[PDB]
Amino acid sequence: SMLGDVERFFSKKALEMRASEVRELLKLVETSDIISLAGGLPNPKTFPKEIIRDILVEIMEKYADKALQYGTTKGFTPLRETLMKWLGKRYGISQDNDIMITSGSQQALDLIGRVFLNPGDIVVVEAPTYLAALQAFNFYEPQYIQIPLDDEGMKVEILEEKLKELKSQGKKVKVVYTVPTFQNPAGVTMNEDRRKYLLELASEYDFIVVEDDPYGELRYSGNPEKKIKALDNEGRVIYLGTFSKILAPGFRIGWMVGDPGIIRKMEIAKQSTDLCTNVFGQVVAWRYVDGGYLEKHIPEIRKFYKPRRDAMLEALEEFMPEGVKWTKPEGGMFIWVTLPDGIDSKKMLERAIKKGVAYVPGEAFYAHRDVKNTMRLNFTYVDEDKIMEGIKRLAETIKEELKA
Amino acid sequence: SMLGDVERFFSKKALEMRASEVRELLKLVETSDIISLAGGLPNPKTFPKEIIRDILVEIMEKYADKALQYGTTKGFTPLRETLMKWLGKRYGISQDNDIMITSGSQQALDLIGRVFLNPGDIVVVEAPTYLAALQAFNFYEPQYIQIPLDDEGMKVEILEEKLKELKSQGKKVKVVYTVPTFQNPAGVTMNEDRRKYLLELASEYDFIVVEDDPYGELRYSGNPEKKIKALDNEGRVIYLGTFSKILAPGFRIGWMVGDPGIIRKMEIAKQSTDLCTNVFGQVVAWRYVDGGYLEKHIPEIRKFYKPRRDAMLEALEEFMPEGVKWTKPEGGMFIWVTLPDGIDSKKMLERAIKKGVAYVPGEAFYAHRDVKNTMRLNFTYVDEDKIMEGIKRLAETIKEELKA
Ligand SMILES: Cc1ncc(COP(=O)(O)O)c(CN)c1O
Ligand SMILES: Cc1ncc(COP(=O)(O)O)c(CN)c1O
Ligand SMILES: Nc1ccccc1C(=O)C[C@H](N)C(=O)O
Ligand SMILES: Nc1ccccc1C(=O)C[C@H](N)C(=O)O
Ligand SMILES: O=C(O)c1cc(O)c2ccccc2n1
Ligand SMILES: O=C(O)c1cc(O)c2ccccc2n1
Repeated sequence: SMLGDVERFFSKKALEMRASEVRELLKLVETSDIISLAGGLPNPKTFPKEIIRDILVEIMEKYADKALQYGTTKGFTPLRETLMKWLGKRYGISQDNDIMITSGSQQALDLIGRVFLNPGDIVVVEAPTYLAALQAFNFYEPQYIQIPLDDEGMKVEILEEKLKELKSQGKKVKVVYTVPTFQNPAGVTMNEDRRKYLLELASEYDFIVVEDDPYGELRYSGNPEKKIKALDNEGRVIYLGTFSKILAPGFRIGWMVGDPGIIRKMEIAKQSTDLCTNVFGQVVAWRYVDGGYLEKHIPEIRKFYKPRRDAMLEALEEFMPEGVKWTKPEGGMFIWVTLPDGIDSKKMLERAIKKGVAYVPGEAFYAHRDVKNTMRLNFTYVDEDKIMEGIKRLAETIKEELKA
Repeated sequence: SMLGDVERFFSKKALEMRASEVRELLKLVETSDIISLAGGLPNPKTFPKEIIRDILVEIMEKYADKALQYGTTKGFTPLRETLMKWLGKRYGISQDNDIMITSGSQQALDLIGRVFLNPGDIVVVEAPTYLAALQAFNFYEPQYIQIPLDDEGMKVEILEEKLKELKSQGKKVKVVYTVPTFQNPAGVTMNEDRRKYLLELASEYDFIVVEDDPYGELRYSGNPEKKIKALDNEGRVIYLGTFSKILAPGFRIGWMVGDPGIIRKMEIAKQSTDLCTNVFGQVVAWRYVDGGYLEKHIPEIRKFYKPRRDAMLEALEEFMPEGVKWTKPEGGMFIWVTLPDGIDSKKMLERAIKKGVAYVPGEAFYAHRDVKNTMRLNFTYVDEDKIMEGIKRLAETIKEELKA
């Protein structure tokens, strides 16, 4: 810096901000010849570019001043209205909720931390959970409680046990943060009984549930789950969705659905961070949904990703040594791998990269960073030939790591 | 709320957030047939729509996957390169700076608070200053020092006095926030001597200067000022600009230019708030600049707003009673009026609205909310006939208020 010790100006929170040896390594990987399974990018082959083009023409013809002018903090009214109808009809979400549009789902998480979290408040997360929710929440200095997943999602029984111990210490949970369908990073889905069980606990222990669902329409097998938000008679769930995986990430449009008193506060919080989410992208999204394009396109997304998931699953089964394990997602973008014999996947990344493959080490997906033998693999955005090849290079990497 | 006392969940900061009685009133006024001079919107007649339409076609033809995919947190590289070349050539801003793209300049204000402000840190603002900068900064609990304006902008001599008193109390300013050209809300511009004086003080007292410049290209008379950032040999100025007034607000693209060490921290801070500013809009803004459209369009903006400023100034001169004073901006969107005889402009708004005109009371533009006889008038966004008739209704309101 040209100010020398520039840190002399930084806030306490800025002084704690660092980022991040592995994320920086993976940036560089993403630009080389290596087969990277490490990214969380949807495949641009799934962007509906013909529909987008017609919508932009329509906007410049009919909606130009609306698309181009400042919008309200709450969002573009027709998008808010069309989303609530879509969510009501498609998922059974109650029309008693209000809705705010956000600058992607990530912004919704920062706003949840601003609006709910005092330093020290306790936040429950899955172990693993979505890394950038931890990063959003960390600015507000929560304490975390981690609840492990299994193949049917959050072990809610362990949450009840941790809630009872917290009670015995005179403490309680403010927010339970869940990514219950095709989790990023785990791929697994919380079963129906556990969603209802979670809501019983939310009532009994008086907490808010944040249900963050980017991946739900990316279903390749099985039957649609019930949104936790659909089961929410008390108004304790805040539902987050986003256009990122179902339209394209580049518009940065998301939504938050929940109790009107919560929504009002969230609106006031957002107002000073950005004025409004980009209205042009909101107009695009409104046409995308209201003109029936969203519904028609989702089947093409699913058709595109399904074989990529299947390819990756098939290569894992054929190439991996005993007893590596992996999840078997019904949808979404990710497969989550556990290594045997206490291998540390973060240290093993060097070896993988030398063999031409990359993945994200799972450690940072844990609030307490205490699990070291996991990896997140992405099947949406590397060439399908390179999925088979990447999995083979990974499998050989693990073989070598396992000997002396 | 469905949760009863929903408050029980809110953070300390969220408990201290409230909607404004005046802003809510003004919203309702905008939807009515009153002549409102209270808004801060640019005129959609100045949005370059035919150019925007050509850019949108070109993006779908050649840049679709870039415009639609997630982008890096720092911003779209070509936009960042083009902006630095533009700011270098046009303003003489040094190429030793870095740049980050933001979701409007408003987001840059929130990021400045996150990155520099601990509770209690001292921020200097002009009196008046831009309301939503106070709102952004307020989440971080600064103490403010207010420095009055005159017709040549911040009275930097009063700043020196206040810096000396602070020093005598063993205290320091961390940030000086300035909107030095065609101020929102005052309309005035800091002269050249004061820009250099401010930088001498920044050096002597070791603070950072935030130079927030949405309005610079909206010049109607006079000669271009020197950017404070263009005089910045020490790397102490963070320069903010935005496409909102020179393209259209709806894309929500802004930029922050300053010392590389500062910009790296800001990038890390931003990452978890929104991932990236919407890339689609960043592609549009890149073509808008790089293809020469910004430069050709700026003269049309000026040509459009100039007569509107002039009509408002003529009407003020003809209709206003003795004792009323107003600024005489060389550019921008706003004229700032001061009432005689201790009239309270917030209590007078009631009477103004009954007479068919609205304005924003100046009180909220003061950190300490301690000046009550001021008003911000906008001339960009209602029509020229309505400016004359609005100023007349305002003048008659002031006359009535002056009795008995
Ligand atoms: C669980 C989770 N939540 C939120 C997000 C943020 O996505 P966006 O901001 O693009 O809506 C992601 C990334 N798609 C995610 O995986
Ligand atoms: C002084 C000032 N700074 C920042 C902004 C926010 O602008 P935007 O977020 O649209 O760049 C405005 C409104 N144009 C303003 O008047
Ligand atoms: N490359 C990305 C781009 C955008 C959003 C996420 C990613 C990811 O890396 C995966 C997961 N979203 C994460 O936090 O790790
Ligand atoms: N946050 C506000 C609330 C009310 C009135 C003004 C403001 C502002 O910050 C000025 C802005 N240019 C406007 O649009 O009025
Ligand atoms: O996105 C990130 O900022 C990121 C991603 C990772 O995979 C990490 C792994 C270990 C430590 C920090 C990490 N940070
Ligand atoms: O004096 C006020 O009550 C006042 C006036 C305003 O213009 C406001 C604008 C935005 C937010 C709060 C506000 N409060």
